[PDB]
Amino acid sequence: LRQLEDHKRGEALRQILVNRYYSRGEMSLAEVQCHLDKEGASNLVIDLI
Amino acid sequence: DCLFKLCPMNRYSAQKQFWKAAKPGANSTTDAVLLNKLHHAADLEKKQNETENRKLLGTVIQYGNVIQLLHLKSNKYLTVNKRLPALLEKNAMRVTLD
Amino acid sequence: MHVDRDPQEQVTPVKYARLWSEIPSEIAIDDYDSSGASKDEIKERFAQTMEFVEEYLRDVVCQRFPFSDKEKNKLTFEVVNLARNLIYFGFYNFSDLLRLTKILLAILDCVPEKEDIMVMDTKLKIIEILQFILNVRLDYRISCLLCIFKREFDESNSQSPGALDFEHIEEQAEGIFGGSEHGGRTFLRVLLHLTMHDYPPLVSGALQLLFRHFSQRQEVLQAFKQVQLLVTSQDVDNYKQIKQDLDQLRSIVEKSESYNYRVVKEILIRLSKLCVQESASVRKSRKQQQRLLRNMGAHAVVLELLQIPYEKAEDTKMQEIMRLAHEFLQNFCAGNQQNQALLHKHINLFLNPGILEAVTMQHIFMNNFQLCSEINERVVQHFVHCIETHGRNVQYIKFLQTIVKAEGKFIKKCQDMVMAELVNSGEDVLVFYNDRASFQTLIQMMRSERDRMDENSPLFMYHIHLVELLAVCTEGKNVYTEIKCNSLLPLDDIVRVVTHEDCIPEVKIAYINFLNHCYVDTEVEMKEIYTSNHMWKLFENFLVDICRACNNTSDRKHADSVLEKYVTEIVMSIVTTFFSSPFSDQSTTLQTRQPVFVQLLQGVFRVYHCNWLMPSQKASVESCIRRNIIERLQDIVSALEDRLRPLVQAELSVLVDVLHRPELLFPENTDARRKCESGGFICKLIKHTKQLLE
Repeated sequence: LRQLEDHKRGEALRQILVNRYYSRGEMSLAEVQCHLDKEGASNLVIDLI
Repeated sequence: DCLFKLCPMNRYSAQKQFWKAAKPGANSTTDAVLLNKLHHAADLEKKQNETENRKLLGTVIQYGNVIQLLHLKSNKYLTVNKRLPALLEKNAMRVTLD
Repeated sequence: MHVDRDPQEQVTPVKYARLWSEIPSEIAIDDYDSSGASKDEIKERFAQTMEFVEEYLRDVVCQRFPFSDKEKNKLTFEVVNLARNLIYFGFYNFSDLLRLTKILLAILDCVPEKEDIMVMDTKLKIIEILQFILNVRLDYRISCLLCIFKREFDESNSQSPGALDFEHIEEQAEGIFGGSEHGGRTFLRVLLHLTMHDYPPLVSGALQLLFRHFSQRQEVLQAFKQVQLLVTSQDVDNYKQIKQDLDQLRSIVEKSESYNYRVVKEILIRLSKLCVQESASVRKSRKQQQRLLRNMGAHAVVLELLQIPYEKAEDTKMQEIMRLAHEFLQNFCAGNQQNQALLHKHINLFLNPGILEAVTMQHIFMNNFQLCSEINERVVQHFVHCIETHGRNVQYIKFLQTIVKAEGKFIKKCQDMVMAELVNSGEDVLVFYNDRASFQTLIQMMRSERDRMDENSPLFMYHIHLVELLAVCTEGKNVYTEIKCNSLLPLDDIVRVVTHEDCIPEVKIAYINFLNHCYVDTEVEMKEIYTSNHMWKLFENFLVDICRACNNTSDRKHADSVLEKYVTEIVMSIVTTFFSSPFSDQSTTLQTRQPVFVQLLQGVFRVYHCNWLMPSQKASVESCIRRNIIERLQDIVSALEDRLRPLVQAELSVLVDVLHRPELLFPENTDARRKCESGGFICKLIKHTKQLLE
């Protein structure tokens, strides 16, 4: 058990950090990309290339 | 002696492959199938190399392209090989005829 | 006026090259090794000043809660400039600037239009010192790490096991990094607030600080990997000149065009003098003590200089540096295989020239066995066509004498590597001689002048003097090819009579050792009898020359070497008593006994060693009647990098969560959040991202 215990302790550290640093909206790949394009993430790529 | 005939670029892709594979270095590897097909590919490459020379017959040339000089009375291109230095001036790059 | 740099200067807190003198002490942030700052002559002149800035900032956090732009900032800028300049000169303990920053962070979070430049500069200075405080807790954390490592290692020390150490690394990793209950949660809030702003260059520093707060474990692991370069507990300057010369080297590799050029030759001379490290000594207690110390990463720096960015290969300023750099690189790998195998991955740079860059391959392969036995089908076969088409190089021809040829008998599997060039070379570079080789060639070599005529460049005969390469590769014990080698060979029995026509000592030595290696090879040789009756004649007229040279009263050196070389022939396979090989008759037994005793007499009478005298007596008589912490730190950094997998989960997930967090009880008000959360935080983030390319 190598890749499972590491995942467990990583999830534990992540959860500890989340409740330390803290009506949440839904999330999906179909919405974050059009949100990033709405705020203009296309222009950053097309000017950085 | 001095006459040189101009030419276009000549692609050497399968010809160099055949010259590399036809010289037995250490293994002396020969093949009735691989070497025969390689020789056929080199011959076809030479034929399609020649068939575009007649296509590019009247065409001006600008400074910046490859020009491939050909000796007329010898039918022999003049080449510059990177490995071999000149015989007389021993810091140079020798020219030959191939 | 008070920071005029007369007694002091700015010192970075992340300094390297720790010692054994302060790490046995396990104390918290209250005390350090220096226990403060400089001596008691200057601290009292600033002690009454230090409380002033603290009282002023404690008043600022009291009654400047909304903001101030009414010339109070026209004093806070000067007081934080004074604070910043006193931080950089190291007049603080860690217990003081922590108190400064635990209240300094609270003065900003009490919440494209143009604004005031003055507060922009104030915020730039304070984020600069917030950038500094993260660079001093790194040194504390590294110090505590090797302190607890030393105390746990010496608790279970087996020297004047490691399993007890491994159960604590995860414990301290989960204790001192997380799992608490060091600004806290409000540290990131002011970072986000400063990031969401107008377009300064301040936001670049704030965002770099935000990325510096995260990704903390991998960077402390990398720093801890880099800082372990322990020395013999002095380090007064020993690493310092190497480091400042490397930094001097950093400015003379990319572009040499000319103030920078005049430094290169001097610094290469200095680096070579430091690298040779008293070669006339035992080369163990002085060379190896400092040999690992420039193996900190100073390997490819010289190679980047050697990567020839400039191509002016005429007679110019190339030769003033390249020969010296080559010599320094030869001194870099003359110690052992640790540097040799490390440089063995860069064998693609020294292929074509054969003049100056061939000395690297010439000298790097002295006596290794497990590195030069792994030669592929491309390295030694690169030089098969480089022997031709470039002349015969005397300097190069000693290289393949070392990589492949022999130490006695080297190996059998590389005989196909070294012998297949003879049939691949259609030019047949290995010729014997022409018909005029008697005096038209050999009268100029050493019959004219001695001392190798300014370092052995004749271009003609040493290419045939180095035929011991051809002689002993398969003639030791290999039964690979006997007919193939002997067919193109100079046909040994024929070439004897042109040797006796005119004798030359070096060519004679090469001929006798070639013949000795040929005869003692195998017992499956087909022809022996006419090789045995004719070697008697050369043995007789060579013992005549040995007796002639024996009259010299220790006034020669070639004869002694010749006698030693001929000693093995006497000690080689015994003679035969068949129809041929006449059994040492009157004409044969009268020269192999009486004249051999005198040969050994001169050596015994002279200062010659008895190592070769004994074989002559036995053969002549017989023939008549007939500091463990270096591995420990590597083990520790390996065990520390073993836990990198949960770090990715603990890092990337919290990053993508806090970038999905612009608004969650930030002050949870209304006026400061509808600008904050409108899909515009990432908008300003990527707007600043495209402006940082310049």
